[PDB]
Amino acid sequence: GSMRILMLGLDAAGKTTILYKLKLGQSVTTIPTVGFNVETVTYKNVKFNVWDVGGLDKIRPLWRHYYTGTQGLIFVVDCADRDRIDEARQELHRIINDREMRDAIILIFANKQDLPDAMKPHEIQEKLGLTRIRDRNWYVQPSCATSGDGLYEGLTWLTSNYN
Amino acid sequence: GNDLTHTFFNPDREGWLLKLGGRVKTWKRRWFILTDNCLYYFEYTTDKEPRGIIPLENLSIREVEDPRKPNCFELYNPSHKGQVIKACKTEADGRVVEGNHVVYRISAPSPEEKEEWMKSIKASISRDPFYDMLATRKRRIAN
Ligand SMILES: Nc1nc2c(ncn2[C@@H]2O[C@H](COP(=O)(O)OP(=O)(O)OP(=O)(O)O)[C@@H](O)[C@H]2O)c(=O)[nH]1
Ligand SMILES: O=P(O)(O)O[C@H]1[C@H](O)[C@@H](OP(=O)(O)O)[C@H](OP(=O)(O)O)[C@@H](OP(=O)(O)O)[C@H]1O
Ligand SMILES: [K+]
Ligand SMILES: [Mg+2]
Repeated sequence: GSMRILMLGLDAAGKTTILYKLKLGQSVTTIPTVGFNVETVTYKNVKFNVWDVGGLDKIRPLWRHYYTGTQGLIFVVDCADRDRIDEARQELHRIINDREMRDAIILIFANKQDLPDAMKPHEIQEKLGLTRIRDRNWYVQPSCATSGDGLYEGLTWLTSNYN
Repeated sequence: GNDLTHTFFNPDREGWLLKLGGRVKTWKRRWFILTDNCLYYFEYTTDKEPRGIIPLENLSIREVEDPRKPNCFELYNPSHKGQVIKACKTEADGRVVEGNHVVYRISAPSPEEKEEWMKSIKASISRDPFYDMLATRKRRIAN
């Protein structure tokens, strides 16, 4: 099996940490991504070609560049960052409403669940305005990228739902 | 298409260069834009999306002599000789794919512009052990 994945989200959400936890089986100390990282990960008979694009302000107008061919979107959110959750919501909907992204299944990593008072999956579902969207295939997976909690579960969802 | 040009606003340097291909060693005239630690290149100045993107992570610059093109330099990784440089380029259908380069050989139209580009690119390299860490760990388990 094969799946092209685009992984997006605000800067500091946990995207690169997730990528290399999956690719290298270990939590690494990251630095902000100036462009992108790309890795192919084999998981339970599916090869995921994962494009992790930098989430800094200045880079976001370039996100659209990476849409073509995307079969699954992974959108990573920092669940402890209530100051920027509405910003994350705005970005997510811009992505999924794009003509090139209409067919993509949507995995949300509700990341940093280890942190005190971090938003739970049900809160993330509300705050990202996913409840309205009833014509798309989406799922909110709680995760802690640094321990690995929830990551395999997310990849399992992608395989189960990709048609 | 999409106009992505806010990405390239107020760059460090821009200009026309000739560049050598990766696997297929052909020369192409490209408009380059250096900004925010990335080297972008385009087919035409009127393009609103890049042909190629080269994140400037732990790369170095060397002057080289070329038998046919003048004012040449190469982008390369000094720590991992022979290893593919991270980059992406756009295929005919618009799909972004990984680059195949172990070096980027580039020709400038004058020695002055060569010097300008080398100085600018060197100043814009993101240097950090993180990149070497990733390459080393990846290579240890690659199958
Ligand atoms: N507490 C906690 N910190 C995390 C978790 N996941 C990632 N981080 C940390 O959050 C910071 C940013 O993580 P990155 O993976 O670099 O975030 P990013 O989305 O790649 O950011 P950009 O490269 O700018 O797009 C790092 O210091 C990570 O160690 C998590 O689950 N819990
Ligand atoms: O145009 P033709 O003669 O077919 O050869 C192409 C161009 O040189 C491409 O440059 P550009 O992308 O500027 O059009 C290059 O991609 P790079 O941009 O990665 O250098 C390709 O490298 P390989 O795909 O490595 O062969 C090469 O096959
Ligand atoms: K594209
Ligand atoms: Mg990153």
